[PDB]
Amino acid sequence: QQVDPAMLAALQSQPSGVTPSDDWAAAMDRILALTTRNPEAFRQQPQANRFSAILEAVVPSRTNPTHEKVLAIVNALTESKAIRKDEAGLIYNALLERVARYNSTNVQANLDRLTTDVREAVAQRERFMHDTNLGSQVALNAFLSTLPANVPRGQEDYVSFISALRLLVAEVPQSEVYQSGPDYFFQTSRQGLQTVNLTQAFKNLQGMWGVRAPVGDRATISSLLTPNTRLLLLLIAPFTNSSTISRDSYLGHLITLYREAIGQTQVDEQTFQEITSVSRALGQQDTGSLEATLNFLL
Amino acid sequence: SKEIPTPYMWSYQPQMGLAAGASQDYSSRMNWLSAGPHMIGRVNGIRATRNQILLEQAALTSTPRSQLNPPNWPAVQVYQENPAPTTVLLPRDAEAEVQMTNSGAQLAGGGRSSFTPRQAYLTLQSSSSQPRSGGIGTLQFVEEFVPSVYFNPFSGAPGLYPDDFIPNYDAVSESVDGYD
Amino acid sequence: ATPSMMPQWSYMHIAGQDASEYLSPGLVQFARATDTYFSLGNKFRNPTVAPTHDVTTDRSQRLTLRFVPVDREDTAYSYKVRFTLAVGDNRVLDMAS
Repeated sequence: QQVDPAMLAALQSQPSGVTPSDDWAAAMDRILALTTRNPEAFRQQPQANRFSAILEAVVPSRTNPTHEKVLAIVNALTESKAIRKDEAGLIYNALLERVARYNSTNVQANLDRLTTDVREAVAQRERFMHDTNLGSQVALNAFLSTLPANVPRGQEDYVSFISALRLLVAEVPQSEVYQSGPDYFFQTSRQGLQTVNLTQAFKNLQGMWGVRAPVGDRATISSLLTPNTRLLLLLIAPFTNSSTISRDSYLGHLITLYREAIGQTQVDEQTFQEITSVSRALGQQDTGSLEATLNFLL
Repeated sequence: SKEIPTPYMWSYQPQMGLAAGASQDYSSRMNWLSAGPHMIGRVNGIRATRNQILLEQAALTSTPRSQLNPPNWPAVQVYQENPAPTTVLLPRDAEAEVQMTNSGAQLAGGGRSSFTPRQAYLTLQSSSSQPRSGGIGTLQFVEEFVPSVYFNPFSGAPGLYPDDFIPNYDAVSESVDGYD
Repeated sequence: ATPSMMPQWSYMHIAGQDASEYLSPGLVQFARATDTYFSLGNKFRNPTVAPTHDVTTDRSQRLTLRFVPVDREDTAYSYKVRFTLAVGDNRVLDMAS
């Protein structure tokens, strides 16, 4: 939920009340009675909690940030799942033994360099959540360095389909591709369904890019296509404008018609939101509020 | 096998209202083992329709969310109950009725009354003070959680699988809270 | 209903069409003209469905319910009771039951 780990290190090892040992500029801010909200609040403390603050502010203490700088590292390693969460009580029990064994002027200044690049040079972790080359760009640029670029029929639409497929894994942060076994896959979401067999799809689409099929043929592709190729073309449909594969290829009978099939449900869901909200507006059997509703929409 | 899968059907939790972890559909399968080529290409042409009906039903009906089987539903994505404000008919407005008894007349029985001409009646809100969260009903589980057709099944990294298909898995602990 | 399973039903004739419809009507004209002779009509699977709406009341109704007398007259020869049979706006009777 947080952005930075060192703020949680500054939340688990700093005093919540204002002390002059660490925040002098706020502890002296209220001794001299110069504060906007509640100014006159330090005279009326007795000699117990005046001298226990007014001595320690005009000459500060000299504490040791060794126990605090390591929590800005041990947290920064468990935020990125390098360590198990069940385990950080051991490594801080081992790093604090480490940097007190080999302590110097250098290591106290070398940890302090390392609690800055886990703050402002950990912006790469903010970066490839957006560009998602975790598993979407550099894991697919091996796939595009695997397919043959010499297709006999349809030389131009072959390199515009994968030009529209690299855009698919780029405009979606959740989708990713990977190497499992001798073939590459592609899931549209983490914790997600609809895994396409990406090797067994472009091998099915090879020798298929030029057909120029007529518009009176529907039930032939049970022995020609494969339903995951029929689902990969479903996942390429919203990111494919009308200028990719124009009109008369058999993919124009597929990719354009898949956008119309998505174009049905992206307005009939708004119809389905109306019907399920008027069954309780007039009084309708909720068991029979979905049987006849779906049959009108399928 | 991998291409036309028999779909993972869920199971309903009546207590918590969450999804009880899905299972392979094992109670609607045809016994096509005693069939030659002209029907085992027809049976596979049937399952390839219910794996396409269930994908054109999952878009029309289910709420688009990331975590399928979430442990704590939000307030707005759960069906509430907002009936009409309950119009309450007050019988006898006592602003001039306590003056009648102090005049000396004891009352009994019970416009609405003859001694006073006016009759006010109030309305008040009949919904809850806060909307409901944490658990969907039965009819919401009729609506959402259509049987998830899982193509190219279990074909990725650990954690990239649907881990909620295990009917023991806490969705926010990465772990079965088992016997402890 | 439930089109999650409907093409899986109608191929095996669970719901869908009776033997008048799905058979090619050359065979329907064949079998109906020959019933004294050879009598097809067995082994062709006429299915039936239930009316999926208009039977079920999702509100917690009650199939059967006893009533209680609101009086009695213990005459030495007679015995008279009166009842208060009443319904919740949506429960018709036949009164022979």
